[PDB]
Amino acid sequence: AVLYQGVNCTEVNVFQTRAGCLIGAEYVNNSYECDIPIGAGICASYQSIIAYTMSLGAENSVA
Amino acid sequence: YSNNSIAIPTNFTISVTTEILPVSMTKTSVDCTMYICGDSTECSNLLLQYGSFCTQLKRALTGIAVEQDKNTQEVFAQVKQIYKTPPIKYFGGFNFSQILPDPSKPSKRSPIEDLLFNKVTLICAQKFNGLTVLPPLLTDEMIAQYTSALLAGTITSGWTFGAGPALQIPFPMQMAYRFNGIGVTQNVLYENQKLIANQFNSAIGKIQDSLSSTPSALGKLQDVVNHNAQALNTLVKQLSSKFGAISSVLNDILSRLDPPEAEVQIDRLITGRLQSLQTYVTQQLIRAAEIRASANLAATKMSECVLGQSKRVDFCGKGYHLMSFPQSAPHGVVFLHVTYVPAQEKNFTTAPAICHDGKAHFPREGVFVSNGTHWFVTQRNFYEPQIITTDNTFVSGNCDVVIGIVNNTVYDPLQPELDS
Amino acid sequence: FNGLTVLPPLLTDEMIAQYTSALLAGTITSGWTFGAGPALQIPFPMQMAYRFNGIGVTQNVLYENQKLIANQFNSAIGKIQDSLSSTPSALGKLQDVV
Amino acid sequence: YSNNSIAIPTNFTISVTTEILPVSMTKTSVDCTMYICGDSTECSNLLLQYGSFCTQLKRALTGIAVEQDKNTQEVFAQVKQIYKTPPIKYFGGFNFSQI
Amino acid sequence: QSLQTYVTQQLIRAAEIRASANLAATKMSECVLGQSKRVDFCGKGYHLMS
Ligand SMILES: *[C@@H]1O[C@H](CO)[C@@H](O[C@@H]2O[C@H](CO)[C@@H](O)[C@H](O)[C@H]2NC(C)=O)[C@H](O)[C@H]1NC(C)=O
Ligand SMILES: *[C@@H]1O[C@H](CO)[C@@H](O[C@@H]2O[C@H](CO)[C@@H](O)[C@H](O)[C@H]2NC(C)=O)[C@H](O)[C@H]1NC(C)=O
Ligand SMILES: *[C@@H]1O[C@H](CO)[C@@H](O[C@@H]2O[C@H](CO)[C@@H](O)[C@H](O)[C@H]2NC(C)=O)[C@H](O)[C@H]1NC(C)=O
Ligand SMILES: *[C@@H]1O[C@H](CO)[C@@H](O[C@@H]2O[C@H](CO)[C@@H](O)[C@H](O)[C@H]2NC(C)=O)[C@H](O)[C@H]1NC(C)=O
Ligand SMILES: *[C@@H]1O[C@H](CO)[C@@H](O[C@@H]2O[C@H](CO)[C@@H](O)[C@H](O)[C@H]2NC(C)=O)[C@H](O)[C@H]1NC(C)=O
Ligand SMILES: *[C@@H]1O[C@H](CO)[C@@H](O[C@@H]2O[C@H](CO)[C@@H](O)[C@H](O)[C@H]2NC(C)=O)[C@H](O)[C@H]1NC(C)=O
Ligand SMILES: *[C@@H]1O[C@H](CO)[C@@H](O[C@@H]2O[C@H](CO)[C@@H](O)[C@H](O)[C@H]2NC(C)=O)[C@H](O)[C@H]1NC(C)=O
Ligand SMILES: *[C@@H]1O[C@H](CO)[C@@H](O)[C@H](O)[C@H]1NC(C)=O
Ligand SMILES: *[C@@H]1O[C@H](CO)[C@@H](O)[C@H](O)[C@H]1NC(C)=O
Repeated sequence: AVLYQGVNCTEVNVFQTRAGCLIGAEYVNNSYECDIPIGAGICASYQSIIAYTMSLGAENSVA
Repeated sequence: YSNNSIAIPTNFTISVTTEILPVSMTKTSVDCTMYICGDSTECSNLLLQYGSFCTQLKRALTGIAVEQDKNTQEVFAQVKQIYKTPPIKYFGGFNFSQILPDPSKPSKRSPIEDLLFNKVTLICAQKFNGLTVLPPLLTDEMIAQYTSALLAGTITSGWTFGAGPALQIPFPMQMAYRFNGIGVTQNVLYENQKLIANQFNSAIGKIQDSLSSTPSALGKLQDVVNHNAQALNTLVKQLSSKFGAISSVLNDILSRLDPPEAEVQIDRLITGRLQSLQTYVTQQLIRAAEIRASANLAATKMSECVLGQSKRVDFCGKGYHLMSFPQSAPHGVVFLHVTYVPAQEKNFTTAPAICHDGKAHFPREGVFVSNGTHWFVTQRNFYEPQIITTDNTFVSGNCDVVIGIVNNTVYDPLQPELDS
Repeated sequence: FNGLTVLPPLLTDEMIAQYTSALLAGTITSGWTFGAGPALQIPFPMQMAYRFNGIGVTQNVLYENQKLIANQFNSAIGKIQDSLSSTPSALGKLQDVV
Repeated sequence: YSNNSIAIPTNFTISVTTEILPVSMTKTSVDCTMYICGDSTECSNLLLQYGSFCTQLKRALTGIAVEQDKNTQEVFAQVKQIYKTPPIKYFGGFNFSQI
Repeated sequence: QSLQTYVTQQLIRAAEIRASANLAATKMSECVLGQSKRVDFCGKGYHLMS
């Protein structure tokens, strides 16, 4: 996948992130651990190549 | 100073102080060819002669960029489970609204965090010449979430969540544990709970007001921002220097002269800009090393003062440490240290041991004091007179070895029991 | 000669010595209390007993052997000056800086 | 090392040791033009073409100079009360004349 | 170039001295203003004072 840094996606599977324009990866609403950091909370991984928002950790409500 | 006199406190004060620590600087990246030469191709061919300088600069900047993210992750991401505070915000009178997240704000930040965010504060020119800034891996919302998780964990479970599974504990009992930590018995807190809670709330309010009313409190983070911006501005401004050539713009030299002398002019420009880039890289490396040291200190402080109670003097605030709270700030962290300070001391007359029936009695955990006619045993950090019995004193030897022994009677708690 | 100057320090040696003397007086007269709040006086043998308890030894050990401990401390304080004076490499770091 | 045996100390020794730590170095300042060119005007005119190198050097040296004072203040200035020893220098047999 | 070399050397030595000064400040805070339980931080043996 190719990331054009600091470029709006209209000046070049197309995704628009705060870091830049991402080509070749599909955005997924699911959250996982960060595998390949991209930036601005966005990480990419191979499962095709997917891009997602990293999960801080497992939720736990202490009683 | 004297040699049979002691001073014992009779009251206390809960004090909250602030500590600001930078963590990470701005991640930056450079383009050697575009900065040095630009759109010209002859300049690139001439620059290719100098070797692998641009590769070295790019590698160093990449190393610094990844180190910044490593620093932030080390400082904040210390708990892999995020905790949530219970819906009913009652903790036995302690009132944490000024540090808990505010649902009303869209950013979900505490009022103190919001104040810190607001109190810390040409780009196209830097961007257009081959200099770029990279966004941080962790957004501000994630940092706030991490801090909220840490604070909820330290509120609901004490220090137990830092060394294993989180075990719940009522907040007054946790305060009693932390009071026992510094040598004060639990009954003091269990009898002055209301006063302690009122003092804590007043201290928190004063912290917010003091942070709001002083502009120089956050000098370190502002210094970091100013240093980065000024270094970038100087690097940009270096492009306008002639450096011994005839013109500071490459296009005019290319379109005005013949190649045999244009090569000399571009040689001068190339060497000048290479020197500027090397100087910038070296300064960035040194500043990155200093910031890494600060980040390691911040991580140690978070591990020791927040996730537990520290016995080290002045490490987690002035006075006897009680606990701490973390808050996020642009490019750094702010610690609120809650500590215990004695006050309202009083004179007393003291002796090292008590002689009774030819036996010397020494205190178990306290100290012998005298109000002028009678002798008592008290704690060292709080005045609480008690009758001298065999429970709080132990016997060792006779009365002649020690210096300064004082006659007195030692009550026997079993004496009325067997007598009756 | 050539445009280089050395600037005087903000703290003169006398005021640094004054700071050290203040610290010594505080730690002698009030133990560790003065560092965590108001200074509370305490007889020195009692402070020694407190510091002996701090390491896991009861107070009677200090109280019954006060003269011996005082003599040992005085002997060590006497020895340290000769140790510093008789060895030229003891002060290597500061001289290295200079 | 044994099976059911220990060694218990029976007597003690008070030990005093030294530790030397540098705190601050010498604050120094430089003049870029005077050092590089002296009183020559042509050399200064040529030096003006290089830009803002001298400003960077001055800024770095000033930062070091202020950092030295910050180091000394952090190390020593830790009490805001100037305590005084009592006139009678008796502390139960302990002798502090050497310090 | 001579001046730049001198300045860079001064910067590195200043960083070293700053680290040493921070260590000295920590030692003064912990060993002098109180009793330290850390091993070999304030001298060989069981710490009494400084
Ligand atoms: C101790 O008892 C409490 C009940 O008050 C338990 O809390 C509940 O635990 C279950 C099991 O995971 C959760 O589904 C509930 O949501 C919890 N209640 C609340 C209000 O959070 C707690 O798990 C028990 N702890 C142990 C170790 O048994
Ligand atoms: C210990 O100090 C607290 C406050 O520092 C004292 O409580 C104050 O008492 C006065 C008179 O009763 C009130 O006007 C104040 O409002 C109280 N302060 C607070 C914060 O509630 C307390 O009396 C002191 N205890 C002793 C034994 O002197
Ligand atoms: C906890 O602290 C907050 C903030 O000091 C208190 O909120 C104040 O409540 C009064 C009365 O309801 C309002 O007039 C103020 O405007 C509130 N302050 C803010 C900043 O909103 C709160 O009452 C305290 N206790 C509880 C239980 O929330
Ligand atoms: C020193 O403290 C003791 C203990 O409280 C005082 O003894 C009591 O004093 C009160 C009033 O002075 C009397 O009502 C009690 O009957 C006394 N108790 C006993 C067992 O005698 C003593 O008076 C205090 N001394 C001074 C000078 O204040
Ligand atoms: C503490 O009490 C002891 C025992 O009552 C005192 O020792 C006696 O002192 C008198 C007068 O000096 C002598 O005549 C006795 O021979 C002593 N008896 C013993 C067993 O030594 C001692 O003097 C008292 N100390 C103070 C300071 O009053
Ligand atoms: C513990 O060690 C000290 C010295 O480190 C011993 O003190 C010496 O004792 C001998 C025998 O009485 C004397 O001749 C010396 O003059 C003493 N030295 C000092 C400095 O006072 C002490 O005796 C030892 N403890 C025991 C129980 O033997
Ligand atoms: C404390 O130590 C000092 C110095 O170690 C002692 O002063 C010495 O006293 C003797 C006898 O009067 C002289 O011969 C020495 O010249 C003195 N030394 C110095 C450096 O002046 C002192 O006696 C010791 N004790 C007290 C109580 O001060
Ligand atoms: C205690 O102090 C007084 C005066 O401060 C002094 O005269 C006396 O000798 C001291 N005690 C001892 C045992 O020396
Ligand atoms: C004592 O040592 C022997 C072998 O050296 C070992 O078998 C035995 O278990 C030890 N004693 C105890 C109580 O374990």
